[PDB]
Amino acid sequence: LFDAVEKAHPDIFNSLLQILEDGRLTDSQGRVVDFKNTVIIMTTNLGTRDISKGFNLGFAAQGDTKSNYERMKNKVSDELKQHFRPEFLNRVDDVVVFP
Amino acid sequence: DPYAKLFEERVIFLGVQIDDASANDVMAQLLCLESMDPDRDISVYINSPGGSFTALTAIYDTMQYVKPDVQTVCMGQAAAAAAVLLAAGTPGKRMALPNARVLIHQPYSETGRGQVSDLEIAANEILRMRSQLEDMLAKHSTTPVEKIREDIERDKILTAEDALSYGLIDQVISTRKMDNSSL
Amino acid sequence: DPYAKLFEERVIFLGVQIDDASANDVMAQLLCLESMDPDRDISVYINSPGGSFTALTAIYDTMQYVKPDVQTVCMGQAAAAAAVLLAAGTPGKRMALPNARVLIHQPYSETGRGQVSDLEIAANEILRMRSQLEDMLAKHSTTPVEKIREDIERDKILTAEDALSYGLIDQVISTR
Amino acid sequence: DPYAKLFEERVIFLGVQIDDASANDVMAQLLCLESMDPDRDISVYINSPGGSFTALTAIYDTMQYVKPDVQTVCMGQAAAAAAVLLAAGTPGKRMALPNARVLIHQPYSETGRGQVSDLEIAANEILRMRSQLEDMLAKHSTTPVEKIREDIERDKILTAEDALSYGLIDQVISTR
Amino acid sequence: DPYAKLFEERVIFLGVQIDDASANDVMAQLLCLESMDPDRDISVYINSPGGSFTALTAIYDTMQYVKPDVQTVCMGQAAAAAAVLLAAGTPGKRMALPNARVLIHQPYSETGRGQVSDLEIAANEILRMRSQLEDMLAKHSTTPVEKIREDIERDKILTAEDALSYGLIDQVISTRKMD
Amino acid sequence: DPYAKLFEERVIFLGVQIDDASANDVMAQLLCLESMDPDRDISVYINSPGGSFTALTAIYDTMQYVKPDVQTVCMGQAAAAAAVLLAAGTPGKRMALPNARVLIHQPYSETGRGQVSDLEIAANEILRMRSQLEDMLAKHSTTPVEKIREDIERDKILTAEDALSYGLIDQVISTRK
Amino acid sequence: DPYAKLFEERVIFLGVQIDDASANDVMAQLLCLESMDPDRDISVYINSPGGSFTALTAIYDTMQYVKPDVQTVCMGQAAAAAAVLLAAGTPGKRMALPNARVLIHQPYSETGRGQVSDLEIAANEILRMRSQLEDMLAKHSTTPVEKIREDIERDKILTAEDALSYGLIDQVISTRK
Amino acid sequence: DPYAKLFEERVIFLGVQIDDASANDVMAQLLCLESMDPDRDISVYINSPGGSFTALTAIYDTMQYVKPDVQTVCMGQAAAAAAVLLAAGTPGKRMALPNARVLIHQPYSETGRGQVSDLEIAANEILRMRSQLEDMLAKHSTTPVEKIREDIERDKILTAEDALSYGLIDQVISTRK
Repeated sequence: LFDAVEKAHPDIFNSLLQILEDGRLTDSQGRVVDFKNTVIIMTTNLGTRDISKGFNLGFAAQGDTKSNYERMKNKVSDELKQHFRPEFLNRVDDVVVFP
Repeated sequence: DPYAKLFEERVIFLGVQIDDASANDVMAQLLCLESMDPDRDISVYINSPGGSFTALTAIYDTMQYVKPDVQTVCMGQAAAAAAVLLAAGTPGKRMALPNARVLIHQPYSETGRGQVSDLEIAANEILRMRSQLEDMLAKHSTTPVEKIREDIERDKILTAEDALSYGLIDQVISTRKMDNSSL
Repeated sequence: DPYAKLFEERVIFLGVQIDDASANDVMAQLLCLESMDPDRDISVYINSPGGSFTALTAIYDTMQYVKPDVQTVCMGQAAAAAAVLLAAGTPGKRMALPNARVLIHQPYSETGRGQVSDLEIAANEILRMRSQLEDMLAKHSTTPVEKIREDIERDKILTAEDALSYGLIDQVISTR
Repeated sequence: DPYAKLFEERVIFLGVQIDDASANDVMAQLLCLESMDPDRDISVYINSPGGSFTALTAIYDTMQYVKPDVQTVCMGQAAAAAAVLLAAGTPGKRMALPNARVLIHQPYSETGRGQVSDLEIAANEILRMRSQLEDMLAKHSTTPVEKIREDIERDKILTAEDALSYGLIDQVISTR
Repeated sequence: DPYAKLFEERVIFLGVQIDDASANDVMAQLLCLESMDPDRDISVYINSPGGSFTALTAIYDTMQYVKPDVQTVCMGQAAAAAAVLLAAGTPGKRMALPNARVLIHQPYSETGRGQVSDLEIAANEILRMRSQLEDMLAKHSTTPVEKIREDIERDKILTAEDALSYGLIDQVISTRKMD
Repeated sequence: DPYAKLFEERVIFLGVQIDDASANDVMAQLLCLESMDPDRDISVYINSPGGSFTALTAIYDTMQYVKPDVQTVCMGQAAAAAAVLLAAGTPGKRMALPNARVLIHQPYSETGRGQVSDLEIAANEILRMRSQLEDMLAKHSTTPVEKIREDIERDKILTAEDALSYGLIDQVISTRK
Repeated sequence: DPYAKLFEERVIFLGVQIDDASANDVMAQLLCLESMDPDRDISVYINSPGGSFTALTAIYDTMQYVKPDVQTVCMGQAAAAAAVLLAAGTPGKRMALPNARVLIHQPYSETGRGQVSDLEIAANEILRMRSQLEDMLAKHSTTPVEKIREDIERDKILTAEDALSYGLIDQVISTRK
Repeated sequence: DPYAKLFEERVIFLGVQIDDASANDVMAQLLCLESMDPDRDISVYINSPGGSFTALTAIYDTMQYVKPDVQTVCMGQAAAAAAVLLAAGTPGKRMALPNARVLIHQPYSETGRGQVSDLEIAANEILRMRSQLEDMLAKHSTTPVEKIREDIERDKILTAEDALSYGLIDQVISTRK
């Protein structure tokens, strides 16, 4: 488990690429450690800054009939794509949003 | 600076008459906003008493060209060329305040002294410009072109609901409404 | 500068005649203040000698649109167009200084030379704006519309107590 | 700039003519000064040759509204409305430099061309303004209202000692 | 500030009258853009009503001198010298908005009072200027110079597709979504 | 900005004609400098022609009102109200450059159109202003009052040595060497 | 801004008429560039329509005084004084764009009303100024002085190749390929 | 900006008409430079066409008062009062460019409406000012005062070599080898 991944420098996860796609990691002594039988979880709070909001800034007519879950989904997706490089998000199997 | 914050919330605010400088600023802002995020909408607020035709054409083409949808809001008035810009927004996303008025009329022009050939060329140009204005108003509305022909002969003033019935706008703002709020 | 301090306290200050630029600034400020906090009230201070009409309508619509309550304080004077704004505050929160006046009268315009049809259209437009103005004044006041029509025929100047009795003012403040 | 540091001290300076902009600046400064500290006094230096009446009323009301005592010091001159502002300070604090003058006279104004009814309304308004000025000068001084009425009929120039005997100021300072 | 931001991706507005200050600013920007990277294109956007001729020639020479390709886009109107500047872009990279217009006409001139010799010298200079304009327009288009001479006698106004068939531009762009 | 440094040390520089705005600026600068230190010496440099009398009185009272001493330096010229400002410095440290000149004359006024009573009141005000200017010049000089009456009738031009003999200045400074 | 970037590369624009302020800015820039580096070339770009004679003199003298070589480039036009400035570059380093023009003519002047002696003095000064200008033109070109005297009687307009054949410039630059 | 860099190198640059504001700026800059370093020289560059006489006297007194030596450099032109500033530098440190020019002539004045007496005092003052200017020119040059009086009757124009022979400057700049 990697807890609060957004709190770290956006380069540590560069070391997870070989973990996610190849399932291995080599330490500084040259030994290859096998990651093929583990479960990787990464927790984050990205894209959850507008939950305590009722409207946007400008003029509006109807009021965004979509529920909070869909807005959270879209914001999370956008923030994840903005914060992580595409090759890293291409290796993550599942992205789950918590309502 | 409130205008800055309006800009980070993807609002381009048009509060002055339509000339070359205003057209350049609005078009540059549109290009920047499209480059930042080619999927989120861009809001244009109109409070201008018309302006020149070439700047109107440039702004109209830039609005039609950019990938994101454009939401036009009429605040105050849209007198001569601003009516076309208000009607040039994304269909279903053009709206006006309750106590707002939209004006339409044929273009007014004047030329300096010259020989008859120059005046004839200028008159042909002005006729072409008026025909292009008629086509722009006919495409982005509901009424047929002949009704536009007869309407824009003199000044035509429309209220918010009158403009909505005319087809230039789609909705009339009433008051602030909150979001769905359902978890 | 003091104006920044007042704006940080959700106070929008209007001390110049109402034209397109001032109306745009006021609308932008109101939208920003509503977005910042949709619960606290917004204060508008009126010290202007009137102005145009389309800017009046834009400011009025923006004031009615925003969620927070708007408290309008008459200070120095509020003549002609600005008077409507003074009556456009949230009911029960319209205030005026003791030595302040409110002036109301029908619109005055000026059109250039033109054919008779154009002038007829302009006359219809100005009559429509006057009817809209009298309706707006009737909505936000206890005075019936007919007496408003009679009164705004010429210039009418009201003191703080006269405005309070007329309806455009909810209370008069003297000292903290 | 010296003005910023003088404001940081707690001194408002009013050496410019009284119009809407200057009155707005003075009211904003007074509100900010009261907000920062509601106990210490505010010093106002007056060197202005009068101005508009509405701005005078606005500044006077703002001065009377604030909790902190307002000490008004006259240097150079204080004419027309500036005299009212100088005499409008809290009692016991109004003071003036040795060879300064205070000039008082009835309001002067003009109106554009119009029908007789509009002129009558304007004349009634100007008479009301002069009466209000009379009451403001009367309650904030010692001489009875009748003598002031007979006195501001023409221009009246008072030296520091003349003003002190008149009751507009309280004590003449040579050096602090 | 939008203008600096477009300048970051090598985009230049020419949206004011063509005079000495505007020409100097344009060539300074062009030289800076060439120095930053000599093999990436430079975009020039034209929304001007015209201007002087010396500034026109200076801008044209600066455009021709720089190594990278110059892509000219007509947005609103491009009249007189602006038409030449629009036609002076790299071939195949000259564009115009759908409702844009291009106006071409012979140079206009006015001189103060003077003796006949000075007037004759000035008239010869003006005729040379017109001949240079004709050559510049003939070089960067697919029209014979005789038709250029006949056309620029009076104000010739062309729309987007008329300019495309006339040879001044290479493409008319409608929308981004339609490529 | 040299003026920034000059004000930073102690120096107030007065090189423009005396009107309401300039007088307000000078008053604000004097009050600020007094706020910095109520025991140092402030320097005022005069290179200006005359100006409005009310501003003259305001600046005179402002200099006479603070504790810190005021050192007046004349340079180029100091005419009309500027001459009074020069003579209003604290005794012993009012000085002028060698080629400077001081011009003194009675006030010049122009009232607007009005009825006879208004003109009479304005004339009384102008006369008392002239008497007050006379008293100010007599107080800060070694010359008797009647000689000043005779002198200020028309334009009176004094050199540095002539001003020193008149009593308006205490020292004529030549060089730092 | 681009202008600062070109200044960092030792490039100076002269795109307005030659007056006191323009000459002062140009010579200040030249002195600063010399002090920054005394053996790197300084580039001067000329797009001016002319100007005053004294400012031309000051700029020309400052150009001739500085140690580094100065390379002049005529871009749009160079009329009257600008032509002299263009010809005053370091020999072999004077350039012009292909579609550029250079205009040369004798000085023009006007004098206010005055007595005959003053007008005679002014006429002598104007003749001296013209002689100095034609001497400057003859020194920096491959043309005999009498030919210049005959040519500058009226306005003379030269293309880039004409200026090259006249000796005012050295190369015409077409493209960087 | 180049002007700030020049000021950092103790160069005061004067290329504007001599009036009250320009004189005040020059005086403030001189005082600041003298305060920063009372030993190094200060350079004054002159490109002005003249101006008022009061500002002339103020600047001359200040530039004589400061303890550092002042080096005057003429360029382009130095007319009327400016010429005095060119001749008022410390001896052996006054120089001009090869093609610069100098104007010398008696002061020109204009008086408005006035009674005969006031005009009499005004004419006396103007004559005194002209005599003072003559004495200032005589003191700082190598020419007897009678010759200067005869010369400044009308406009006199001096080239760099003529100024060198006249005594207004000490040497003529040629180039930096």
